[PDB]
Amino acid sequence: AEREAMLAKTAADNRKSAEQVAAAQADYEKEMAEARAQASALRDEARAAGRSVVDEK
Amino acid sequence: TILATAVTAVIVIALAFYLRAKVTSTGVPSGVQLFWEALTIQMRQQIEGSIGMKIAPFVLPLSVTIFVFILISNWLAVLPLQYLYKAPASDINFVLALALFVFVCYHAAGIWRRGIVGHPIKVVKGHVAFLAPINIVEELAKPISLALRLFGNIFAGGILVALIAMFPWYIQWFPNAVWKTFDLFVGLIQAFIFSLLTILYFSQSME
Repeated sequence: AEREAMLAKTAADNRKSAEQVAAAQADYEKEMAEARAQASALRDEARAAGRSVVDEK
Repeated sequence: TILATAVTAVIVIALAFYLRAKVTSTGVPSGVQLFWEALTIQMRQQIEGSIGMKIAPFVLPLSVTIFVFILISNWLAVLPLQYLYKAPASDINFVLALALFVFVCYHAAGIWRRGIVGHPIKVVKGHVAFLAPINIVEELAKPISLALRLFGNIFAGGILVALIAMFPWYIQWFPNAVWKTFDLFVGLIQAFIFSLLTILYFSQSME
């Protein structure tokens, strides 16, 4: 049962290693996409407020 | 014959002692570990193929101890004790004891499974109701088959060794060598046969 548990752990851990590396790449690029979306939303919110003070002046 | 049984008993007990000392599930296994594991996984796959481990687990230790016991007996018979040792199965008592115990074991396990009032009639009716009176003879033949087969073959081996001894030594060494060479093989094969028919009789006794 323990030699079976070594094969089960080795196969599960290798499969999870590939899954966890894929998740490391996906989490980093997803956080950069959220940061880029927030940056362009703050930059466009600044331009919209700037256009509002322009037409108010 | 008792001492001839005792020497193989202490050999198997020493091998169990060696396994108890040497066993590792994380590290590299020793020769005795690979032997015990190869025999246990073979008998385990055999019993799983017919009855399933969950229904009759109690047969596995019996099968493996029968196999190691009679196998080491036959292999020990080969060692050059001819001049005190002789194979123990050559005595009717040894094989009678083994076969009678295995018979009572599987029959009591069947009775325990189906019930004392239920299992005899189910066994007699067997696979086909038309064969019930033949089923009686088959059930009676099972222990006689095991005992007489094992006794006959190993007794034949002992008698053949004693007969070959009649030759002069320069002649004697050649038939003795050939006979013991193939005697190792036939003893191993018959150990396998005995344990396997034990397993299969357990299986069909369960259903």
